[PDB]
Amino acid sequence: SRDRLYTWAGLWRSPSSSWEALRLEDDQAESQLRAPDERSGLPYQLDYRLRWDADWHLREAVFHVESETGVRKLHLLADGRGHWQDGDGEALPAFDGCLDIDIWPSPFTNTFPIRRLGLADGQRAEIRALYIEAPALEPRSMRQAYTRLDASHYLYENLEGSAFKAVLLVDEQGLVIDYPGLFQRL
Amino acid sequence: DRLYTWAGLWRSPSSSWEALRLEDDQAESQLRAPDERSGLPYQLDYRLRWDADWHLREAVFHVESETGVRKLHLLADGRGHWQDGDGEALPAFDGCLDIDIWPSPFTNTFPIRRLGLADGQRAEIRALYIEAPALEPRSMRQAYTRLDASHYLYENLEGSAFKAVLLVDEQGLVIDYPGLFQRL
Repeated sequence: SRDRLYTWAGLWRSPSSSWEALRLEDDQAESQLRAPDERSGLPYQLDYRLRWDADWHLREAVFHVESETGVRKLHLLADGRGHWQDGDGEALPAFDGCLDIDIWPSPFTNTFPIRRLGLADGQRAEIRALYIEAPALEPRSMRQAYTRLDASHYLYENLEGSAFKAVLLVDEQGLVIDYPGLFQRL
Repeated sequence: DRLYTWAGLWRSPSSSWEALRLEDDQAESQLRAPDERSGLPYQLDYRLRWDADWHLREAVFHVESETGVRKLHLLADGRGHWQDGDGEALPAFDGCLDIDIWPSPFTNTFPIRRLGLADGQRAEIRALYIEAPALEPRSMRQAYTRLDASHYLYENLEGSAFKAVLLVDEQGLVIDYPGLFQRL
């Protein structure tokens, strides 16, 4: 009654991408990510917080996305041993075996397998990642591989059929500097 | 606590999304859009307040982008005399009665509601044009023509010759800005 909402979408288009600002503590991160919906062409903002254990196993994830379609939330709990549940404590068996989350579009999440696995040069690991693509935030299990090439370079590969592969340049804490052609640290 | 910022290198076509809350004498809006040079997103929050004649009296802007936070606070007397939030006079904007914000069709409402044009009637205005994300205002010559109650011809008078026909609702709020904005 006090006010009335009016919403406008632009019809003009310009090329655009993501911008993410993250704050990192020892056992948790909080981030604000802004990016275009790649189907609709309209912007969204994703706010999220991740919390992990001493061994860099994910224990909690909270997401809040705002877009033209409305506000969507997601709350996930993980036991650090591959068992997931929602914020209501309902088990999510479809994610069994996932130890790490991978959020698109964010190169933050590549840090988890790096820090968790502690790979040596030349060592390869195949993982089951819980892949969550903004803005829809509908998680699904995804097979991935990481190979340590040297201290600052990791070979990332999709294992589900795309054959996508990339070499990540990371810093001494395992944070991505360059995700070549996809993300740059500012 | 360590701060980390990443820019995307991938590109996808994008545009503005604006959600505005309107009251009798003021509006507060949240506008998200891409920077048209950098490819990176920004968010503009703004609030406008006007008198009963639809003359702008105050405007406050807050933009967040990869370049940082930028703020702008304008005061107008409704008679074409402007000041910043600290009271310092802004002679460069002398004679402006209306603000025009890009990218927003909201601000087309001001001349429509203020001018009281008859059907077929054209008026030139001096608009204070404020383009996000930089928010560096400048006076600009524009013209409005009432075609009928629900259609106004907009003209840029600075030399582009850009013209548009705006479809508006019963309160002068833009429904269609053809090829630029659509009401959802």
